[PDB]
Amino acid sequence: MKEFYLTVEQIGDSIFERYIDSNGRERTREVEYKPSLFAHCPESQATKYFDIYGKPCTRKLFANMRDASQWIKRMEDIGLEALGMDDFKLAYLSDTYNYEIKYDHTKIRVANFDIEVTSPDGFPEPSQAKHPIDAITHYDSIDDRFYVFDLLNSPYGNVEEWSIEIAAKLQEQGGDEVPSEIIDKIIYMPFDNEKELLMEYLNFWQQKTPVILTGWNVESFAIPYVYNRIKNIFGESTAKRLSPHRKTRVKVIENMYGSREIITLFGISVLDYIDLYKKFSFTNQPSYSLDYISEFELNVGKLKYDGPISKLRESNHQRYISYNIIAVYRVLQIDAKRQFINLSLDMGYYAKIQIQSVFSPIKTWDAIIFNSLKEQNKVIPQGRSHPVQPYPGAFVKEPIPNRYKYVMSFDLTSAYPSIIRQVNISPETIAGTFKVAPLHDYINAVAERPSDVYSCSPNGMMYYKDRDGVVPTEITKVFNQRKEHKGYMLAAQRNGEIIKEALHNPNLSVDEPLDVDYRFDFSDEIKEKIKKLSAKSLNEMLFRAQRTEVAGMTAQINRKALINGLAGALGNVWFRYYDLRNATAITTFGQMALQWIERKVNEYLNEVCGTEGEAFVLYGDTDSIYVSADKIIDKVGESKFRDTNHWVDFLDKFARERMEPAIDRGFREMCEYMNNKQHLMFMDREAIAGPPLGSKGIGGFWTGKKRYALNVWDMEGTRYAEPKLKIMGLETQKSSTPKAVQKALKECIRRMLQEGEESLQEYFKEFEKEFRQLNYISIASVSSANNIAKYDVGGFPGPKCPFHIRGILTYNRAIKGNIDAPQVVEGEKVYVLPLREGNPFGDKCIAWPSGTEITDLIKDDVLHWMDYTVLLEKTFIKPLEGFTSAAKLDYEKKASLFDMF
DNA sequence: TCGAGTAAGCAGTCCGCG
DNA sequence: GCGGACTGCTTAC
Ligand SMILES: O=c1ccn([C@H]2C[C@H](O)[C@@H](COP(=O)(O)CP(=O)(O)OP(=O)(O)O)O2)c(=O)[nH]1
Ligand SMILES: [Mg+2]
Ligand SMILES: [Mg+2]
Ligand SMILES: [Mg+2]
Ligand SMILES: [Mg+2]
Ligand SMILES: [Mg+2]
Repeated sequence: MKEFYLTVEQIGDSIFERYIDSNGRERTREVEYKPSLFAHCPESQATKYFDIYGKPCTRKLFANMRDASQWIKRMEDIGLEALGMDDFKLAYLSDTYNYEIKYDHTKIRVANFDIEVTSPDGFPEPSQAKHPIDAITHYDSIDDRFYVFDLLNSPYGNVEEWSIEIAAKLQEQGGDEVPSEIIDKIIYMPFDNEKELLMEYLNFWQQKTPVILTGWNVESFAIPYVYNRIKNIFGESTAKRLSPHRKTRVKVIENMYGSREIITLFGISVLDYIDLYKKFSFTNQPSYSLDYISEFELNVGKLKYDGPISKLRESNHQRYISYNIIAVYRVLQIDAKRQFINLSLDMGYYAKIQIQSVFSPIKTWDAIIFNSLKEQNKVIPQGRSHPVQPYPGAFVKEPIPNRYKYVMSFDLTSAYPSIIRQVNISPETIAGTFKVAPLHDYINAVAERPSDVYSCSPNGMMYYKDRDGVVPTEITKVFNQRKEHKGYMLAAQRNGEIIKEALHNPNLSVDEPLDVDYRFDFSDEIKEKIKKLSAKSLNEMLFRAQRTEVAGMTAQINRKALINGLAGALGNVWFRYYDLRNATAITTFGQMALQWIERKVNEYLNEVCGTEGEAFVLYGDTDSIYVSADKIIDKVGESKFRDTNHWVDFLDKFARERMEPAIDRGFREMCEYMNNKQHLMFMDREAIAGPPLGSKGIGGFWTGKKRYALNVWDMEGTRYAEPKLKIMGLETQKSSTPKAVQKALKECIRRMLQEGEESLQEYFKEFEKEFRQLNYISIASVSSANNIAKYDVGGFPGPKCPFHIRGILTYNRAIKGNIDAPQVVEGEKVYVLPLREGNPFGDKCIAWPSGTEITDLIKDDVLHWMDYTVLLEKTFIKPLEGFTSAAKLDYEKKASLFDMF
């Protein structure tokens, strides 16, 4: 096989690299890498190296990496640009792996671990590590085994060995229900003291050194805990055995208000799964505890135990160890579904970076562009300092608040990367400027044509047309990867709907799910077999289709996030290619494009309908338009349609055959107007929305910008078995809204859009009557909690104290002097409840850590003093009032002259 | 919340508004 | 009571 790196580090004048060799074996080497950097030279000086602008450069070969760094400093002292890749390990990878890396994941050691630490005096601080580590479960991907290190003797209790037989048993048998598929994969090691446990763990770590290290909060908790505990017990040199090069650094992570410490293990790539999840999942969760996330992702029940975790080991060591094992497996189960590790490896190897650098689009793109330029013997510019400056972004159209019955939407494929490619926006393609007219003049095509030579953006910028910039070239490559994976995702989605249809009429038989590839549209043969399958088999197929869809989503959305990150990176001062001319060229062209196509679609629809000056486009945001199709529907008349699917087909056909050619003609004219390199403004039909045929549903509504709901029947080629609500921005979509309230508001919306006013009034009346029975957690608001100290004046709210911070302070007084009570963590999330006047807590609300039951110290007092009235008005009624007045509807029945009967 | 960007919505505090 | 100035939080894109 072709070789590939595992990890790379610079340590002084040496590169330390772990890698897989041509025979598929892991090796390590130390290389005295001689880096090169560059300086501009005279024209007369013969060279093959040129900066991105075509100015000649001489290569400076250094005796070592420290000489190279020192040279960069002196060039600053002199006042001269020092060109080239200043991160030497990135240049090393480029030289050493001068080809597209093809990696084999089966050779990469991926370690997933979790530790347990009993603590009677509060949260065990990883920087202190004053309490014994009493359990470690460490899954190794190469062995496919869970290694369990169990501490039997501790100052906090001596315990008996853990029993695998009881672990496997049902909870209804007094067992722990450790999943049977991992039982044979557990290698259990009890220890009589902590020192033996830790020395054996380090010997194990030496034999099976992680390349990729993950788990849940491993970077902020487990890794610093283990390191500092070992350091405390044995000293530094032993703790540094966690690094294969025996080098570690304490790293300070600084935020807006405060800072924390982590431990960098040189030669390991730590990818904390909580952080992978936050970056790649595109959710915002009320809580990030593993139980919460696991439940959300897998629909697995919460790990039940009695008492606090701090007394769990001594009261039920059996369950304690089982739950530590299950904790490790849950992260693996999430990964099987989300595939964020696979993603990270793909992106990391593509860019040629340390895999942990995937968290940084700036680092990722710097590497990609460096490698691309290096191939043409071009030399990257030095990074420079820039003051942060605000700059303009997208246009969002102000919608008229209303119900909207029939709606069709259109959206530009990868808007910003497409603009980059079309305009040829790049650091080295800047050709000059032209005199700018007001944006509205370009939108209405009355402004003077910017250029007859160069490709233009309405911000005043001009770009070369003879050759693609490096930014268009490289953004294109990742876009095509994105496009491929989106294809698989959509095919999996469409296949899902086929399965859902067949489920309505399943066969009464015993059989098996079909062996198929859900990334491709089902053949007719497959479709026929599907109609003859059982519910059991169909549901299993649905699950597999949906997993395939998720695999596709992960791959596509995060490649889109990567290319969109490059457009944003041009407006970040730390990016090597920061330039506000280029960032604003993108965003200003986007504004023009949207408003241009708005005018074109309006002009076209007025023409087909025979009207004049009427607004068909009701809304748009960044790169989308929402088109009212009432008039298109009315032109044939609702009476002509057999069923809902009939008018959906008609609208689908009208968009593809009439509107999209008009849209394409409109954008081609704009392309020529701007003299752009390549026409790439492609505005695919997204949604077809309206009420069920013959119903009293309203179809959709807007309340304002970025706030709307639609009853969708078809989403870019996916025809739904059951209509799907597309709700954007409304309270049903905010993590701050109580769970039960999200659900109730969504049903209210479903009824509005599908069934009409009376149905909505029926549901509201019922919800208002029963809601006080709802579980307190389901009706608690959620908020992030920053700057708790700032608003704390002697345990009481200071001036301008936010409502949720007020709640935390109320909580803090109520649990004061309890080092056992759960503490609210600065920067994390809390549940929030209003409290009735005259409550014993002495304030109008209380807050407690999100994802958890409130401590039994105060629970039933909270339940007794909950202000359901305020809770209802604030979270449910006020938002519902917003929805209904926008939609010109009433949630409560108005009195009629009929009432006199 | 270490980690590409801007636009913009709503909750809440403080305080004017004769 | 509402709304503007403001902070805080969250979402759409
Ligand atoms: O996090 C973001 C989201 C969007 N955009 C900018 C850049 C985006 O290009 C633009 C529009 O965003 P969408 O329409 O939502 C996604 P796109 O158009 O890229 O790709 P498809 O529509 O799925 O094909 O807004 C960003 O700069 N950052
Ligand atoms: Mg645990
Ligand atoms: Mg788009
Ligand atoms: Mg699309
Ligand atoms: Mg069937
Ligand atoms: Mg969009």
